[PDB]
Parts: sequence; C-alpha cells; structure tokens
Amino acid sequence: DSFVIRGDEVRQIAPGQTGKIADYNYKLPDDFTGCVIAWNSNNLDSKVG
Amino acid sequence: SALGKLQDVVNQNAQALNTLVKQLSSNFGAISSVLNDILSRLDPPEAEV
Repeated sequence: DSFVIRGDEVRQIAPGQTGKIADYNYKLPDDFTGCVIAWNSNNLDSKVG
Repeated sequence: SALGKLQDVVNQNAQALNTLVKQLSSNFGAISSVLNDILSRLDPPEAEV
C-alpha cells in the first residue's frame, strides 16, 4: 500500500497509535504484520508552490 | 461442638467461595479491578495489557 505523507506523521502510522492521518486517511490493524517503509521524495513528489 | 465435622466442611466450602469472590476484586498489578473503567481511561494497547 503506497501513501505519500508529511514526514511529521510517520508516528501516527505505526500500529496502535492514532492521529488525523491514522484515524481518517489510512488505518493499520492491531495485529498487523508487515513493514512501514518511508523515504523523503522532495526532488520529484514536491513541486514549487 | 458435637457436629463439628459437618460444620467444618460447610465452613470450609463457604470460606473457599468467599475467598474466590474476594479474590475476584484484586488488582493483580493492574490499574483498577473493574474492566469498564480500564477501557474508559486507557487506549486499546495499554488497556489490553
């Protein structure tokens, strides 16, 4: 599952924590098995303005 | 003090039941002895623990 988020909200994504992103955008399961992978995409995914 | 054996058996059973009921109301290291308050105060991971 790919979702491009503010580097300030990886914390919410982690299983069992909640947040705006976690409660309303993408929720993880409590017994989730998998890898939360992230990497800053400023060169391309961010554009001026 | 002639029917001591039967009375002792009845007293032992009643004491065992009362001890079980009292032991139901033990914290065992938890925050509270009642689960509804634990669910209300805590988030799901800590409450589950």
